[PDB]
Amino acid sequence: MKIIVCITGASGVIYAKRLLEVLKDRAEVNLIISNSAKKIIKEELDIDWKEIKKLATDYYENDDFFSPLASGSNKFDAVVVVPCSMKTLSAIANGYSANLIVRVCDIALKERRKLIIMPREMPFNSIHLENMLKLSNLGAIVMPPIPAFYNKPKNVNDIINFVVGRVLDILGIDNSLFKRWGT
Amino acid sequence: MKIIVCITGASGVIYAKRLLEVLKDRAEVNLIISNSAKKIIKEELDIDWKEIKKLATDYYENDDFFSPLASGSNKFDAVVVVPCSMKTLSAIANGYSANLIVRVCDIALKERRKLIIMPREMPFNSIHLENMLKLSNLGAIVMPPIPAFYNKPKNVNDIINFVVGRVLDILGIDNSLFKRWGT
Amino acid sequence: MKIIVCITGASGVIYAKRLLEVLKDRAEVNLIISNSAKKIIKEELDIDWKEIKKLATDYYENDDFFSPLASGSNKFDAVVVVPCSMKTLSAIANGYSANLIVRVCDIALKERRKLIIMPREMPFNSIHLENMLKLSNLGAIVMPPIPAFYNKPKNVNDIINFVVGRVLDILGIDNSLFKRWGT
Amino acid sequence: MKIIVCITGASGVIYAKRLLEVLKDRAEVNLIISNSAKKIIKEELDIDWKEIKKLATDYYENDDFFSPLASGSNKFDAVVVVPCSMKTLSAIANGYSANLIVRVCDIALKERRKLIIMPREMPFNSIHLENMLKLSNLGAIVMPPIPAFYNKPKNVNDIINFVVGRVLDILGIDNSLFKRWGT
Amino acid sequence: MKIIVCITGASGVIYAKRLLEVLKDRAEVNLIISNSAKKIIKEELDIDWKEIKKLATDYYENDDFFSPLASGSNKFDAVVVVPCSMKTLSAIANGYSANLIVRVCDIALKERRKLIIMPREMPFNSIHLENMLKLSNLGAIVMPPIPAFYNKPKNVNDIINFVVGRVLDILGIDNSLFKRWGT
Amino acid sequence: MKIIVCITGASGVIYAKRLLEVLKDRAEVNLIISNSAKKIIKEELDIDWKEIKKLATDYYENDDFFSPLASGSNKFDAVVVVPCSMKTLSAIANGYSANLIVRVCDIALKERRKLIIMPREMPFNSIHLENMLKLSNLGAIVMPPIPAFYNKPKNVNDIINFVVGRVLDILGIDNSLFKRWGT
Amino acid sequence: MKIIVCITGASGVIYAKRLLEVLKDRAEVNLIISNSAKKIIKEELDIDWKEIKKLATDYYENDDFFSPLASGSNKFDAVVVVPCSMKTLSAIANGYSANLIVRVCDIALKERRKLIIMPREMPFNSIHLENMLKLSNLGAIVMPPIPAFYNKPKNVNDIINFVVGRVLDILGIDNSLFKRWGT
Amino acid sequence: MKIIVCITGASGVIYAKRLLEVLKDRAEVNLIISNSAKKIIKEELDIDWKEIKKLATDYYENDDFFSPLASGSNKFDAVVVVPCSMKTLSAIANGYSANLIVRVCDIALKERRKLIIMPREMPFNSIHLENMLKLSNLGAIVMPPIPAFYNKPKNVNDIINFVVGRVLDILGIDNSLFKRWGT
Amino acid sequence: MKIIVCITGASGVIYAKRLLEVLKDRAEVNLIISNSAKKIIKEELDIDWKEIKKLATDYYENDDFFSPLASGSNKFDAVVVVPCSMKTLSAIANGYSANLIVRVCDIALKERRKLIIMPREMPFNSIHLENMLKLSNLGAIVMPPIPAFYNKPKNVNDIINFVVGRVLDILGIDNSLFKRWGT
Ligand SMILES: Cc1cc2nc3c(=O)[nH]c(=O)nc-3n(C[C@H](O)[C@H](O)[C@H](O)COP(=O)(O)O)c2cc1C
Ligand SMILES: Cc1cc2nc3c(=O)[nH]c(=O)nc-3n(C[C@H](O)[C@H](O)[C@H](O)COP(=O)(O)O)c2cc1C
Ligand SMILES: Cc1cc2nc3c(=O)[nH]c(=O)nc-3n(C[C@H](O)[C@H](O)[C@H](O)COP(=O)(O)O)c2cc1C
Ligand SMILES: Cc1cc2nc3c(=O)[nH]c(=O)nc-3n(C[C@H](O)[C@H](O)[C@H](O)COP(=O)(O)O)c2cc1C
Ligand SMILES: Cc1cc2nc3c(=O)[nH]c(=O)nc-3n(C[C@H](O)[C@H](O)[C@H](O)COP(=O)(O)O)c2cc1C
Ligand SMILES: Cc1cc2nc3c(=O)[nH]c(=O)nc-3n(C[C@H](O)[C@H](O)[C@H](O)COP(=O)(O)O)c2cc1C
Ligand SMILES: Cc1cc2nc3c(=O)[nH]c(=O)nc-3n(C[C@H](O)[C@H](O)[C@H](O)COP(=O)(O)O)c2cc1C
Ligand SMILES: Cc1cc2nc3c(=O)[nH]c(=O)nc-3n(C[C@H](O)[C@H](O)[C@H](O)COP(=O)(O)O)c2cc1C
Ligand SMILES: Cc1cc2nc3c(=O)[nH]c(=O)nc-3n(C[C@H](O)[C@H](O)[C@H](O)COP(=O)(O)O)c2cc1C
Repeated sequence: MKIIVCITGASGVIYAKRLLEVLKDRAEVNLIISNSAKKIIKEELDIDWKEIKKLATDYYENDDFFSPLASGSNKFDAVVVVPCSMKTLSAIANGYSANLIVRVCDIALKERRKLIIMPREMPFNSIHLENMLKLSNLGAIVMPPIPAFYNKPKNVNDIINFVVGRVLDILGIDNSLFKRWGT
Repeated sequence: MKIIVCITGASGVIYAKRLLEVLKDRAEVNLIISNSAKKIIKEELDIDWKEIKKLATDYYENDDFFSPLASGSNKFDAVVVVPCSMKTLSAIANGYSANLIVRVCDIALKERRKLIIMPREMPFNSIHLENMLKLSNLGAIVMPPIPAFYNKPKNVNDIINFVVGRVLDILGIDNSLFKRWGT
Repeated sequence: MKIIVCITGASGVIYAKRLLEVLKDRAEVNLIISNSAKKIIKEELDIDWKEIKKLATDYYENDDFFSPLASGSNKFDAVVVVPCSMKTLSAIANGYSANLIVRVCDIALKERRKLIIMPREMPFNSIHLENMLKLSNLGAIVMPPIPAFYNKPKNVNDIINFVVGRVLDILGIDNSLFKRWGT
Repeated sequence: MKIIVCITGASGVIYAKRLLEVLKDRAEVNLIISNSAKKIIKEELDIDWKEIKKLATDYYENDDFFSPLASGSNKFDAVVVVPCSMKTLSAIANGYSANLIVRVCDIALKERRKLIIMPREMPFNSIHLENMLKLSNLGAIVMPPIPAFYNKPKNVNDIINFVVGRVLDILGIDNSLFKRWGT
Repeated sequence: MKIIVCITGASGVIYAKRLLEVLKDRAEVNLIISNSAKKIIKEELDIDWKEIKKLATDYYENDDFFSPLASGSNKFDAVVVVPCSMKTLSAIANGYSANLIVRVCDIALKERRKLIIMPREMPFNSIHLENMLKLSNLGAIVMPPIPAFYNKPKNVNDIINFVVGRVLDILGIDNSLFKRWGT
Repeated sequence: MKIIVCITGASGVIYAKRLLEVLKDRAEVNLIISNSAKKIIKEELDIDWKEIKKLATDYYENDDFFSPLASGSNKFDAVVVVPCSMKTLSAIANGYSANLIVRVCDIALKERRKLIIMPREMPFNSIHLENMLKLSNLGAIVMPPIPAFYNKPKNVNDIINFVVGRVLDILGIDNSLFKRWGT
Repeated sequence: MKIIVCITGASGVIYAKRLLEVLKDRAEVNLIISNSAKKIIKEELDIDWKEIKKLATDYYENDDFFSPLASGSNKFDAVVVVPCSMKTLSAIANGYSANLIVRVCDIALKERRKLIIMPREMPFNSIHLENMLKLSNLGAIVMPPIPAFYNKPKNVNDIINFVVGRVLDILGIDNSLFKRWGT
Repeated sequence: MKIIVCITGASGVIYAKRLLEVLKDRAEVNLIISNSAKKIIKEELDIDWKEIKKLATDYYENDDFFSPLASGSNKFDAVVVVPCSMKTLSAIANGYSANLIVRVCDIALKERRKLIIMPREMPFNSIHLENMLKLSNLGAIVMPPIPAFYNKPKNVNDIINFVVGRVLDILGIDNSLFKRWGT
Repeated sequence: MKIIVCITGASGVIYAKRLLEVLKDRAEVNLIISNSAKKIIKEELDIDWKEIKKLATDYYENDDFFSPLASGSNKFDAVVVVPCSMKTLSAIANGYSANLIVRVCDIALKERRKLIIMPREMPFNSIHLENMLKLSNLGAIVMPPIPAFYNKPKNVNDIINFVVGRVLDILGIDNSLFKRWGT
């Protein structure tokens, strides 16, 4: 399974870090990190962004349009935008593929490949909601990171693993990352 | 400030508990708890629902339409639906005021009083998103509990206090519940 | 009163200069100037852009996302985009917060803070008009600089002071910058 | 070139006066002045409205439906509504041809003749914007008088000549009324 | 508090009379009465319309566009159209400010001032309902005079005072004009 | 059968004259003639408008809102607007009942009585077509006078009788005014 | 000027006959006649359809897709569908180019050439009106044959010449076929 | 894999010929050729249409509704309409299953089977674009034959093989028909 | 004839090269090449981008907003975006004039000058199709490079000359670049 993981400049890049490590030995992972996300990884995770780069089977710069990912002639199974900034949510919904992340999302939509986006914002305004609705109407899986608590998390890590486990659920990847509802 | 806190049957009732206690001595709080939320409080917080009832200046049953809240002739400043189930999100968006919670939301909209809803679901489908968009277009503040991490939470409690602090921000209530972006 | 003044690359930056000086001692003013507007200030006002920078209580670069303004956790009262380019009008209407100006407009909309935009173009096409209509429908005050003449302006300065006085009117700031209709 | 100039009751009738005199010897000009505009000409230009009447090759009263203009069987090249009141903008957008001005605009639309409207209002509300969008979508040129300043106006007259020069530009009439962008 | 009371030609002008007298010493009231409403006041209240004129701090004729109210440069707090004819409901919804009443409603919408309309008709058709929906979507308070009976009215006067008390409620004016729901 | 015949200022008032005389002894006919139609009757039929007035069982001035027709409490079976000007088509579609004709059309729609309109214009623009579509969607019978020729008309009179016969067909009135398709 | 005249199966083919003869020596006319129109020409004009065929510079069968007209690579100035059946109005509006007539209309729309349609039906339903509105919105000239009477027609021929003269007006062809409004 | 290949009357039937031969020994292919496409195969490929018929595992006439394909009770995996005429694009988008091709497309949509359409036209008008948008919104893969050149085609054959290879890509059929982007 | 040729980063820049050379001595050509297109010219045409620069009467950098083209006060006859990337298609449709190419397209739309766009993508998704539909609805000529084969191309060059000949057709430029349908 070939999964494109796209990190954009919004709070909660810890979700992307955890997803990348639970995917390490279970899927071919291509990684793209926007310039804004590089600064957020540094600020929120107190590690340099290149530390995230090594958890993927391949990495491409967000401005490297000569990447093989930038064409529908090349194939992949799924895209995960985690977290998804409001800027990138807008670009995906309107087709403004000015970087590699939005280009591979636009490719996923035209080639009918699975597209998961995790918009992180609070509150949402009507522009965010309409951009999400449009993409959901086109078959994208709109999945803002909204933890539940029926698994009774004991720490931050339990919350992160719930969100990531649900992402793997949507990807069709079996996991036991969280205590499910039936316990 | 008179605030109506409405707890519906969705995961994350811990947000409602924390909001009620930080509001205890700062606002007149009226509380409504749906039957489904009573079971979720018991399951997720391992306390009986009547323990939540005592944190409010007033309580009304979700089926008590003779409550003073059930009429626009009586006044309040804000409604907070936390967490907001998809069922109640649907009812508010379509005006199906079959219980007291949806009735006071419908009152808030016709009387132009502040309405905050916190829909808790993951992923969202297009029905959820359109119901949220409609309500946001009418002036409701659509605020799913989506924690950020730039405050670097050290525990579950730091995550809950971020979400609740943002709710107080929207209510216009000064608080220091979380480390803000400028630190 | 904390007002964010955003200057974008469209003709009529003299409006922004006049607004900044009548606001100098009456409000806490944060200023953002886009790169395009820096060139227009130089071309139309024959002064370097840093001369405008000093009229504000604070300045932030349009690419400084680490500015405190870039988060809803921090507070302000109003945003004024003067003048508003068609590019920035598009970005605000579609949520493409790729710079600090659009990000604080998007924040204003989600946090329900006052947003004033002054699109400067002639003629308008249907894309401009639909972008303005959408934002007006969301509660933004869409205010292209369209001077009136019932005050009988004697010079360019009287025209600029009419437009700026109307902006202060919308902000709720008492002023006598122009001869009102009742004279 | 036969141009219908329609003056309605909104501020800025000086634009109509200047347009009429630069058109004097370059086009066959038919003029209509609404009753409200007659009062505004008097108040803003301190001249009687009949002084404007003499600058046209023909004049018709706004209630003279027996005018030849009131039928599509008769021909013209363009209509200019300057300035355009919000009332007349509404009437044109909804087809309420209760006077000669709106009737010749409705004729222009059905006969596919050029229609220019210059709505003068500040701010615009959503009703104005939707009425303009509808007309722009039908091929009308929606042109609120929004002066630019890259020509560095030295006086009110330079501002008026910029707006009027742009109107002549849209009409296809060569002019040197303003210093263009390339200088 | 400066309130514009606008009486249009629909049945139920008794509501406007009662509102004007309960507002007499509690707000600065400007009054406009349409020609049709003058005849309805005479027919339904068996008093000459000038008897209503004296209950206001100021009066303006519906055709007096030189009134200070006819410009956004002048300020007011709220407009109440009571009762609102279907003709005037249409004009407000479509922006056809052909008289002073609709002009001050259009001003209220562009200046974001409170607008209350009380359309009186039975039944409503789809044109009425869409005109009301549009205005409600723009933030107007659409308030047809629909008395309730939980206050157990003993006479016509109790019904009129309920409707008027609710109008004062929306205006933010404290009153005891009716027995509220909580009794 | 009580039929309201409304003549508005558009070409083809001969249709209204012929309809009124074929209805003379077969239905109770109430007649309203707009001021514009009075001039068109004079110009196109070379007879004074009062000659048309005598063919009806009752006549009311277009500004006589005290007419019994102006209330839904009074009853009628059908309204025929023949011919229908574009101005009146607009007013009916938008609910702008500023005269008795549009008021009785609006009454017909709310009371669910039969409404026939015969818009006379050529070509139609998109505003006309949308106004007709809206009214047709509400159940009005939109019937521009478009003669057919399968009856092989020998003179103008045969064309007028075809159009009028079709109107009687829609009214449910048996007639032999034209040679039907089956001959 | 190269004009495509398309006759479809609706009443009023006399309009097409008259248009073809007034165009004989003033434009290059290509003619297409549908099978249904061939029967209507015979029934309504009591002449064989081949009599109409000779009035054109070229004729093509409605099923001859190898005609040069059937490609946008070949050029023409205008299409006139007279009369336009409801079936063909539907096909044009929905793009169902199953014959040569609809194909050249679809070509006219993609190549931005003038398209005139004359739908003949009475009354219209909402399907007709929406099909006309869509085409008018795309720039087609929607022109049902609706004669006026201000020219005071003395016979059927005067009515036919009014309609045809208006068609030539829209085509930009000078004519004196009817007494215009200014007489 | 059972694939229905449908050839309609538009230029570029060479794409259908090439697709049929690369599919010969890799899938069960059912073929339908419209009458118009039979003429285009003859004109553009200078071979009789029956030469194309032999490349399929089964053939059915476009009017043979007794074909097993004409019912959803029978199964297939994918439909490819190559090339897709504007007429057939319209019929599919509107559900006008008047032949076997459109019927199996309508079946594919109701049974949720893969539907690929390749509309061939240049330019497109708004009717084409809306018909494509509607079908794309329903899950059809809208794929006009638009060759790329990053594979550096050396001849017409390289262009045809790129388009066909992309079709096989969408079908999930591995192929090396073109030099992919990563070379 | 002044034509703006805009090359954006999509496959098929050979179309732009061929169009520029057939336009060399027949029109005043202004050229803009985006940074992405510069790389694609190098990769697909194996020539440096400056080789394309010399075929135009003028060249401007895509970031040179001080170019005379960047203002509506300066005039041109037509814009051709060939090829049009999905990113630039999005920007034009939404008005995001962040570079000179989109700015001159936005100018073309407001000044009602001819705009031709040639989006190159396969397949299209619903975002592409809606962006094209919107622009086509505004009067842009949406012309993806979709070659036909009725001219029986013998080589790649014949395909390129068909597409370019059709572009000249839309521009109103006589050419014999391809064998037309009538041969
Ligand atoms: C510390 C920080 C946190 C941010 N958090 C968010 C966020 O949570 N949601 C959001 O939409 N934007 C957020 N932003 C702003 C975005 O980073 C900004 O819009 C940026 O342009 C996104 O670009 P990208 O999608 O290419 O990463 C944040 C910015 C900073 C500096
Ligand atoms: C343990 C549990 C957790 C649930 N969590 C959610 C949830 O997170 N979001 C949601 O929409 N519904 C959730 N539901 C289902 C809702 O409770 C259900 O739709 C209910 O009818 C809501 O009614 P109420 O809004 O009146 O409380 C949950 C149900 C259970 C038993
Ligand atoms: C001298 C000059 C004047 C301009 N005037 C306008 C204008 O009046 N309206 C507009 O929409 N764009 C105008 N532009 C183009 C914008 O500056 C351009 O779209 C830019 O990208 C806007 O970016 P910004 O909003 O970040 O400032 C002008 C450009 C120049 C060089
Ligand atoms: C002094 C004065 C200035 C006005 N200015 C405007 C204006 O700038 N914009 C506007 O929409 N209406 C304005 N109005 C109100 C309009 O004149 C009013 O709506 C009138 O009915 C327009 O009618 P008309 O379009 O037939 O001229 C103004 C009125 C007055 C008395
Ligand atoms: C006695 C009487 C009662 C009326 N009642 C109503 C009414 O209740 N609702 C309504 O929409 N129109 C009613 N009308 C008709 C309106 O007065 C008419 O449409 C008028 O043009 C409204 O104009 P205005 O809004 O400027 O007052 C009534 C008319 C009369 C004579
Ligand atoms: C001689 C003459 C003929 C007219 N013919 C038409 C017409 O055929 N269609 C139309 O919409 N307006 C026509 N008009 C204009 C209308 O009369 C005008 O819009 C008027 O305001 C209609 O008002 P009413 O509907 O109250 O009669 C004509 C005007 C004149 C003077
Ligand atoms: C005598 C006769 C008259 C007709 N008149 C009309 C008409 O006036 N309007 C219409 O829409 N259809 C009319 N029809 C039906 C159309 O001819 C029918 O829908 C036909 O399929 C149109 O096909 P065409 O557009 O290819 O000519 C008439 C049919 C007949 C036999
Ligand atoms: C030589 C020729 C080429 C054609 N090319 C096209 C084309 O490229 N696109 C199109 O929409 N129609 C084209 N047509 C017209 C269609 O064949 C026509 O609309 C036909 O009815 C389609 O029917 P079908 O889809 O059942 O094959 C062409 C016609 C001919 C004769
Ligand atoms: C080799 C190559 C080929 C590309 N082909 C296309 C294409 O055919 N269609 C498309 O939409 N984008 C294509 N792209 C991606 C665009 O270049 C990218 O979205 C870019 O940002 C467009 O920017 P521009 O419009 O300013 O040139 C291609 C990229 C590369 C590297």
